[PDB]
Order: sequence, then structure tokens, then C-alpha cells
Amino acid sequence: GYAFKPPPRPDFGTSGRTIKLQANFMTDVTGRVLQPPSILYGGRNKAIATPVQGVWDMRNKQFHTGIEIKVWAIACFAPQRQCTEVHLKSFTEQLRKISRDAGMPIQGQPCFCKYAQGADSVEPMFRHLKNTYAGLQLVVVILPGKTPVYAEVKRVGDTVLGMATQCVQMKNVQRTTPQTLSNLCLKINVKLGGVNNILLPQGRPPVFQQPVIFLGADVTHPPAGDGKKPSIAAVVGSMDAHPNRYCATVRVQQHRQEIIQDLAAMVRELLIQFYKSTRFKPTRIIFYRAGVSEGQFQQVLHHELLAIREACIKLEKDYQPGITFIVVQKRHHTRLFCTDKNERVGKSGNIPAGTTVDTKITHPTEFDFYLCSHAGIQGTSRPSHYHVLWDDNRFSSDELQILTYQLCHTYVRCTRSVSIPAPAYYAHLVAFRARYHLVDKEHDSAEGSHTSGQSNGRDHQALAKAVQVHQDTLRTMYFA
RNA sequence: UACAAGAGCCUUUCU
RNA sequence: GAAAGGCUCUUGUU
Ligand SMILES: [Mg+2]
Repeated sequence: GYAFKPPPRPDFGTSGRTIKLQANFMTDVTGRVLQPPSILYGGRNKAIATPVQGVWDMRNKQFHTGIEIKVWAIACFAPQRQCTEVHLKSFTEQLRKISRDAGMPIQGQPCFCKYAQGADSVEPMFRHLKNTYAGLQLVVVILPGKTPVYAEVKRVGDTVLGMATQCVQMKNVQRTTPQTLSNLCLKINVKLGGVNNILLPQGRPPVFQQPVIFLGADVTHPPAGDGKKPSIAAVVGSMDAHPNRYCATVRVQQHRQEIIQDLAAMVRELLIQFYKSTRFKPTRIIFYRAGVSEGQFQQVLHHELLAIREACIKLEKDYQPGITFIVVQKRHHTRLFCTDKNERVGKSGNIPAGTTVDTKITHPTEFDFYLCSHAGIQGTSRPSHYHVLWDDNRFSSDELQILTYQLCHTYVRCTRSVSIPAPAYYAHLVAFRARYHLVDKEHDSAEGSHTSGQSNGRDHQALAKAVQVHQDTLRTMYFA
């Protein structure tokens, strides 16, 4: 048996605006639209965006902290006949003006602006870049759609040279929209070490009165009928009081293994980074776990919790912070619709962002809820299920649901509220980037096609070093 | 591969 | 049933 059991429901939710809904169980349920957190920005004005219907924009808004870009480069892998230097100059001008309007001043044209062909030319030229322009902060790599050049660029920048690289498709260079450039600039500001925005500090739940770390974990697996290809487990952790900046750890682990075998070491490194950054050990630990089925609830809860506790024991003598273990499930057949036409959203007629249901469709004796935190524009919105497998922090339903909503609003690649909290999304992004690293490790030997070359040519140590990113990359948000 | 979100086709073994 | 992975497609945004 297992010595750990999930805590029951501490109470029912009361905060938010009451909204009748229908669910395919039709079962008439009652949700609560949580009010969106105010998004605090920077600049001279320090604008406070109010997410309207799940969405806010970057018009008249500057970054909370903007990173000036004095040195950057452009490597165009698109065909020169298809992406002319006129197009590149127009893209540079439009991107510079949008970035300056967003509080991210780019001082002048890139020093390097050259054309290259093939993935095999990525690693030399990139190395040449690191050997030519000191203080280089970014390379804009233009790509003609799908190519191995993308994964080779990602591998070289992340796990080889420690270089921040942003890729743009060719079709977004010839025709440029202000929204595309603004989202690009969001990614640039995140990748270079700046914070785009924070939640309004006076509107946060009381859990931020004490030091706290937010952990997001996700394991991706290759298709079945395999065993040469391993699973990839990624755990990210928030590195400051404003839950925006995240550090990442990644591990190659056994084929189709769901529990994170090396979770204790990853959590230990993340806690060490948190103590280095905030100079305070986390009093509370919030763990958002993605990609765990119902039938494997307890095993993960038996292992990973212990691992986290082990990391705490390995952090300092007599250090047992309260641990909150929640599992995120975007995949389920639970659909929610508004009962009256006056509350439907857009053309698609979805439910509003913030719709939280913790009654009548959840587990009667367990702490779980549904939260639709994203604005649906097509079809039927799919809310995210959050089941609290462990709660040493004595959370209430209101505080945990509001914290989940604000974490969903902390996603930084867009000015939108998304379906899952930012740590889970970042764990997914790190897992995908690690899979790109693993794929482009085998780019000179794409398929191998050998007996001994495939029997013991991809041993676990080599892939473990393959997913490990550079030292200059480890502390940054390369995955965004 | 600017981003989010939702329906589809193809490996995929539990069958 | 699920790991979600590719291929796309659709609505788009400031
Ligand atoms: Mg994933």
C-alpha cells in the first residue's frame, strides 16, 4: 500500500461572480467567474492592464523591465530570392519601432546580417558569432518553414554555446503585422532576462506574504514500439516573489516511465537557485504536475512528494516546508456551456475566462476543481482539471482557485490568459525543447542504419548530456 | 518556426 | 486510451 492519501475538500468556493452552466454529465452546474488579476506593467506610466474577457493588449504599455538590445544579429536561412534584403530591412525597421513602443529599445541595425544554407552551416557561423561580437544578446534566425535548421539552431544555441536565438518564419518577414512583432518582442524580452509584466501585488492571495516557490513538471514520451527513445521529464520553478521568472531542469529517463525518477535532484537544484535569487528558502511549495492519469495518481504521489521532501532534507538540516501537490489535466471530456445567450463569448459562444467549478462534477471527498482560464474563440472551450494530491499549506478552495487563475495569467509568451498555469506550460516547453535537442543530436547520423550503431549508439549517458543545456542557458528562459 | 485556441487526417500498441 | 507526437486545417489578434 501507500502511506499518502489526498486531502479532502477544505471548503467550497464562494469568491467570484455566480454563473449557471450546463455540463455533459445535461447536468446544470454552477460556476464562478473569478475576477482577472490586474497586470502591472512598467515604463513611465506604469500602466495597469485589466484583462477584458481573458485578453489584454500591449498598446500604450511598456515592459515591467525592458532589456535594451545594443548587439544582435540576423542569420537568414530563407532563400535570398524569396526573402530579399529589402524585406529584411523592412522587418528590422518595423521590429525596432514595435520594440521601442514596447519598452525594449534596440539600438541600431544588427552588426551581422548574412545568409546561410543548411543545418551544417549553423554551428560554425553561430560559433563565429560568439567569436566575433562580444556581448551578443540575440540572433534572429529566419527560416523558410519546416527545416532541420530549426532544431540545429535550437541545439547549438541552448546546449552547445549558450546563445539566445529567436527564430522567425519567412512568411512573417515579407508581410509584417504589429501583433506578430509585439508577440515576437514579448519572446525577445523574456529570452534576454527581462520581466514583461507582473501581477498586481495588492491583489494576490495571502500565500505571497511568505516566501513560496511554484513548480511545474511534465514528462513527454515517444510513441510505443520503441525503447531506444527515452522519456523526457522537465521541472521548472519560479525564481522570485512575482511568479514570472522561471528556471528549468530536464532529465532523460527510462522509456515510457511516468514518475520523475530524478525529481529529488531537480527540486534540489531549483530550490538552490531560489535561495540564490530571493535569499529566502520557500516556506511553501506549490507543485503543478502535468500529464498524470487518474490510475497513476498515488504512485507519483508516493514517489515525487517523498523526493521533494528528500530535496528539502538535502537543502538544510531540519527544513520541511509545506508542500502543495496539484496535478493538471487539460485532457478530459468535461465540457461547459453558458445557460443563457447573454453570457456566451464571441462568435463561438464559449464560457468566459475564469469559469471555476468545484461542485457537482468533482470528487465529493477530494480537493479538485475545473478552471476555464482561457478565452475560447473556436469551438467549445476545454477547462483544465486540477486535483490537489497533497496540501500541507492548509489552503482553502478560494485561495487555491484564485492562485491557479493568477498563475494562468502569468504566462509570458502572450498577453492572454491561457488554459494552464505558467509553470505547467513552461514544463511542456522545456520538454519539447529537450526533444528538439535529442532529435538534432542525431543530425549528422540522422537514422544511423547500423547494427552496433543502433544497439549501443544511443546509451543513456549521451542523451543525458544531450538534454543538458549550457550554463549561460540554464538560468534563462530559453524555452519561451 | 510570433502567439493562443479548436476540430481533423497519419505512425502508435492496449486491443 | 494515451503518449500525445508529427502532418495539416480553422478562427485570429493591435
Ligand atoms: Mg507535453
